Amino acid sequence: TYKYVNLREPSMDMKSVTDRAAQTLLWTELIRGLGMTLSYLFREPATINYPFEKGPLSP
Amino acid sequence: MINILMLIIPILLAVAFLTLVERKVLGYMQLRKGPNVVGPYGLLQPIADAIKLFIKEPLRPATSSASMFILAPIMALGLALTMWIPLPMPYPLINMNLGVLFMLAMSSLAVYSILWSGWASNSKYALIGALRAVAQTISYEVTLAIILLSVLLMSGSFTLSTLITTQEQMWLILPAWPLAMMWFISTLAETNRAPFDLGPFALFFMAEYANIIMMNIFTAILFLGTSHNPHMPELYTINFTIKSLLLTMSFLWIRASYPRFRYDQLMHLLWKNFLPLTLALCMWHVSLPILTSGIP
Amino acid sequence: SMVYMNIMMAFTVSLVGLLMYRSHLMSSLLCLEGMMLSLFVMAALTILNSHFTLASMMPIILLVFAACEAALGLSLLVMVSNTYGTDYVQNLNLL
Amino acid sequence: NLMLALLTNFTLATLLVIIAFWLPQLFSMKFFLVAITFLLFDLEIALLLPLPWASQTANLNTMLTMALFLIILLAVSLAYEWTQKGLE
Amino acid sequence: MLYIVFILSVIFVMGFVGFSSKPSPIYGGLGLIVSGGVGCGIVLNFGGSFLGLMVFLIYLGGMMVVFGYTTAMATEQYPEIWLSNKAVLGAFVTGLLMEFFMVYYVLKDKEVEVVFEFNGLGDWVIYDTGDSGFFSEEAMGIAALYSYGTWLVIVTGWSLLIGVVVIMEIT
Amino acid sequence: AERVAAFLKNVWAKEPVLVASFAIAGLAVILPTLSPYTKYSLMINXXXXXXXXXXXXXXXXXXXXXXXXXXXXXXXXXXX
Amino acid sequence: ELLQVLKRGLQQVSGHGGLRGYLRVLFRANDVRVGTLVGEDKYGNKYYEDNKQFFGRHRWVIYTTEMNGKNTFWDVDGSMVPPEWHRWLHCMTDDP
Amino acid sequence: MWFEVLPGIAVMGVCLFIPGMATARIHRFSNGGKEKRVAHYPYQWYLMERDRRVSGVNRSYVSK
Amino acid sequence: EYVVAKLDDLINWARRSSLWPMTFGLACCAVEMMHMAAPRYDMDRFGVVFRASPRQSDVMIVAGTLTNKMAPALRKVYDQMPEPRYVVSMGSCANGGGYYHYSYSVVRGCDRIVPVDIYVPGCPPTAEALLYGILQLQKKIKREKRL
Amino acid sequence: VLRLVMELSGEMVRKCDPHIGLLHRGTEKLIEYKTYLQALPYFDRLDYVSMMCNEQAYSLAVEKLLNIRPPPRAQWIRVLFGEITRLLNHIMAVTTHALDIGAMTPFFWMFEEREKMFEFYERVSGARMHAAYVRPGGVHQDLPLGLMDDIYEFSKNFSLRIDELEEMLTNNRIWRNRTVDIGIVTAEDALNYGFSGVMLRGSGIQWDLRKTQPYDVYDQVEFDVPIGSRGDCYDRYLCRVEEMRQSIRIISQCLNKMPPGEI
Ligand SMILES: NC(=O)c1ccc[n+]([C@@H]2O[C@H](COP(=O)([O-])OP(=O)(O)OC[C@H]3O[C@@H](n4cnc5c(N)ncnc54)[C@H](OP(=O)(O)O)[C@@H]3O)[C@@H](O)[C@H]2O)c1
Ligand code: SF4
Repeated sequence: TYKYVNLREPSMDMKSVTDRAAQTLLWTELIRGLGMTLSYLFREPATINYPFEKGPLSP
Repeated sequence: MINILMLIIPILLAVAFLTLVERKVLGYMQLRKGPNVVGPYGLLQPIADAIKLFIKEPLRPATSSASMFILAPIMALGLALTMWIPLPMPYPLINMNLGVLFMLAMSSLAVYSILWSGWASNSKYALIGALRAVAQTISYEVTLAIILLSVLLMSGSFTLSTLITTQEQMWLILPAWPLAMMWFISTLAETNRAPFDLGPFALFFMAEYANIIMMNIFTAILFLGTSHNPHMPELYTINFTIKSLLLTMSFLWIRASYPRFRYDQLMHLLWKNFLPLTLALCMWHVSLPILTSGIP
Repeated sequence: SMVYMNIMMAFTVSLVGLLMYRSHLMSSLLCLEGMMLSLFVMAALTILNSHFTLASMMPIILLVFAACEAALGLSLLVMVSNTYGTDYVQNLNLL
Repeated sequence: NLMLALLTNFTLATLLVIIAFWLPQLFSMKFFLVAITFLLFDLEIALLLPLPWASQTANLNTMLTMALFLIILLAVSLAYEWTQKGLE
Repeated sequence: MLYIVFILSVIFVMGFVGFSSKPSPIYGGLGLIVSGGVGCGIVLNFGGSFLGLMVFLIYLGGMMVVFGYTTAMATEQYPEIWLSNKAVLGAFVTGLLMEFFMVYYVLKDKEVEVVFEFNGLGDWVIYDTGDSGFFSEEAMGIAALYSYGTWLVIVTGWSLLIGVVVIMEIT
Repeated sequence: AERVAAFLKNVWAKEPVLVASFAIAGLAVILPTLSPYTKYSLMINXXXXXXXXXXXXXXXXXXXXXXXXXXXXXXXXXXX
Repeated sequence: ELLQVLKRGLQQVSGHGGLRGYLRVLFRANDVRVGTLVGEDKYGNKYYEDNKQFFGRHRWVIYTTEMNGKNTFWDVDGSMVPPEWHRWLHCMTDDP
Repeated sequence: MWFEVLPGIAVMGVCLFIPGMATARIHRFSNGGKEKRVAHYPYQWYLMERDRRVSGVNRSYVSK
Repeated sequence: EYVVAKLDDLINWARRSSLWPMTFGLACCAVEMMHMAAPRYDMDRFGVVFRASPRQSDVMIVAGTLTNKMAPALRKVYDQMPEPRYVVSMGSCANGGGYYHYSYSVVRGCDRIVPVDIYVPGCPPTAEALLYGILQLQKKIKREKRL
Repeated sequence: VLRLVMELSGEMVRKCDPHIGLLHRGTEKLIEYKTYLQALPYFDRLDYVSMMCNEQAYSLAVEKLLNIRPPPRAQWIRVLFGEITRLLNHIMAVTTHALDIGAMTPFFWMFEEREKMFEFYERVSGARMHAAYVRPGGVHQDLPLGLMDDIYEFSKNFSLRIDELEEMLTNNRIWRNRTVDIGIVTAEDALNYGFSGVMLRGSGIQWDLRKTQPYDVYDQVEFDVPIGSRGDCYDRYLCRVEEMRQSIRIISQCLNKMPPGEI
């Protein structure tokens, strides 16, 4: 039922422009991209050791 | 003189054991597990790869152009190991008159390793693909020269031993705050796969992985150090190994997380985005020791 | 006296190497690099032995102007390979 | 000795090549402008090399006017590069 | 063994033998690596570490690297073997006999030459300097300076402005 | 404002790294002339003797004494 | 918190043998972990499972040393497990 | 878990730890004071030159 | 002698530890091939890496259907492979043509072009059954290289 | 896999002719000698990913010939599994696209989730992937009692799993530099080309198939169709991620509405 994708330029003046300009002068979104991968490292790996553990199956 | 042999064989082991850490850290970053079937925790695989790739694995020649193909690994492995010589690990192996000049030159001479390998194959598609990879290495050495010349301009001469004395209580990360971000990206130059990717295959990347450790230690001196302490060399070395390896994990982080930049846009990162920023900082770092007294 | 008998000899050998040709125009520009390299060493020895201190900057300036010619002349070589197929001394039109 | 440090690295590098070979038994003119810009910038960096080396003794009022001037023309060259550079 | 500069000077000319001879631009390109790298050592032996490493940074870290591009742009793929090439080996054999035959006469110190200057011993007078200075000395401790030579900085800047603009107008 | 307010916020929106290239390099030129702190750096730079000192033969001369601590000569004592 | 996790690792080594027990499990199997044992199998297979651990936790079906005449001590695959794989290893809940 | 990853770091805490210790411990054998001096500028070289002239003719670093 | 026989075990163990594959896509099988990378059935737990490296690679895994158009394409790749090489036919198409056996355009199961060492039988070759493309291959390396 | 003959004028591509059909298995002539029930698993093996989105198009086409409406419950299985394929198809549409570019992490992040997704296929049908399940007679076999609780439990955990991609790939400076402005096609020429999938739907044209022509119990299930602004790859990417977000709502409404009866 008609969703949209584009935001059509959210920046207007001073406060909404400089923070969008901040993620190009310095990075921040790279640190935000680092954050999701950091939490992904600390959670336990879901691995099955084949000759000893076996994958789930059906009847 | 046993020290040179104590900076080749355990150094090549660090390159060999890198392949495990690259597979295990990136592994845990991808929810899979590292090597385990090989040894106790896969620790017996770096020697297992050495027996596999060298002894029984042969080379089918594409053309073998007499002098080349055998000359390119000498420029690869040889120049990567000579970089270890002037490094200020407590008391360096024959301390240079100018440290960083030898560091910047042998890294810029390491460009030939990928150049001569481009000449090694007769096919035109290989050399055009090779020159594209040279273009990445050639461009980021301009920024590598600029950032170095602005860091040294703050404190110290070209000697690497004086770079320890300036970081007695304060790291060079904080005064060179935009340069700390800048140098970290510019180190990804010698085919690091994180920004963009292009004798036998085995020993060729043994030099490329060695350059990654080389830049990791070079960051750990120019930006890190904490103290020196001439009384105990042990307290510095334990502290240095933690600082260097924390930056080694970060090169395994950028490769894991981020896709290729598009070659053209990677060349648009330089000249258009990086070079206007670094030269403005280079202008700024000229004025700083003149504005406030500090010319050692 | 001792060293100058070799580096002057290397200059005269490169002087022959420039004017002698085997159709390749790339090799002449490569020898122009060697000519400036031989001039670099010959200037370095004269300034470093007789402690000038002021004249030490001069071969550094000479090194800059070495690369000025060995790039702008090299760019013209590319223009020959744009108009013609491959760079050759034999491939000419001027009378 | 520096030659003792160099030769030992190169001889063991060539020794690995001996193991690598003997032991087993069974176009585009646009990229040229990159090399041109690189070489021309190297010399400006080479002129800007003695900055943390000559500033220790020499007068600062004479140097600062000249030191920035080299970086200015290094950016002015890039200002000419911005107007139609290339697709690459 | 006793000589330092004289042994390296022979290898320096040996590189230039491959320039008088024309063994294809690829093998001739290898000459600038051999003679250039040894050419640093000749400068380094008398002193001045900065000026010796300038060849490493510019000639070996730029000049021949850019010359590596143009070899791929024109006259590329395969270099022809110099053993098969006519007169190229003839220029190589005559080139070495102008140097190697001379070295035999340099033995027993003094030698006759085309110029009036003689060879000499080149072992005790090889350095040609005693103590001279002390701190920040050796002539190239303070080598390059923006002070005094203010005029030379401007004109170098002018030519490097020309280089970027002109090559853009050519291509 | 015609271009002071207009052609500044547009530069923040369209390539804000170009703002840093003119501002930081601009402050590198203007600030050294304005600050009254550059005079101290020139004083110690001339005071630091790299070469050996030379003694002059005095015949009725002022502001010169023996090598021991005495109220004579320059001898910079700017902030200890 | 860190002392409690270290004590759990030391108790795990003490559970399955000891100095010779845990070292034999680390070399033959991928990972060593302690749990409740089922035991009963033709040609002495351990099949020590029942633990909660993680996802799909019918863990550790340790292969018997020489099942028929292969001497499976250093090298062993999924060739073992006689008619019990459908319950104790994969699909069903109850022990065979 | 980290009983697998950290042994990969601990092995690097030996091999990469060697060059720092090997360069430091070697001065015990080369010198009777665990120190080697670097010239940098001709003044410090002349001090090393007269140190070989005094007492110990062959040795560079010696007391008195 | 006994010393030579134990040395030949070490050469065999070098391949038994690590196998670097050039996995051919061109199949519905290719998704199940990508399920080796999937953490649940981990394969980087072995000495196997998804870096591929076409010229360097040892064990090319031919996954699924081979048409007459791709028939000369796969053969020239196999010739460029280093001498210690193995071929794993993954899926019923790669074995003898599961479907499309009686079709005009499909080659009847890899062996007519390139010799196969280990056959993986299943259409969707389950990541359970696909770990016999590694472990059974590693088990099969005895070779008995005497002289 | 693909030939792709490139004509490079200098650096930019001028004439890109994809010399495709390198996998012509010959499904066209081979089905002619098979019956309708016999030719069913061929259309599973048409695409690599779709299993219940495939066969769905075939079984309904046989139903249109036979004039037979499938039972009410079977249609609700057809949507529940039809949308779980729509979830499965857009995993590969993002991950292998990221794998072709050079992104290492987001491929593995979804493939553990994807291996948990095939557990639903395994418990409902004997095969891992290609399941002969959607048949001309509606649905072959009923859902087991264990699965219906596990579908909700997965969708509860999928909420954060889809949020992983938008906190990683969409906000990147690299992606907004790369994927933005490649082949901007919004024109009425795209109608003449007739992509219909994500090209027309993800740029300009509002038209889709799910809303206009109902196939198996639609209009009852709520939908949000994402439509972009420009014809670039990035707008075509974001609409697919928004399709992935607006698919759990269909799954949850399928969980709420299950009429008990014949299969
Ligand atoms: N063009 C010619 O060279 C030429 C000319 C005139 C006549 N011929 C005749 O034609 C034949 C051509 O064969 P070829 O020379 O091409 O063969 P070949 O390349 O020398 O290969 C011989 C193979 O046979 C096996 N073999 C040979 N003798 C064996 C033994 N006593 N026990 C076990 N295995 C043995 C070897 O396997 P293992 O390594 O496992 O033992 C080896 O792989 C020859 O027999 C020759 O008499 C040839
Ligand atoms: S064996 Fe099955 S899954 Fe594999 S390519 Fe053939 S039809 Fe597709």
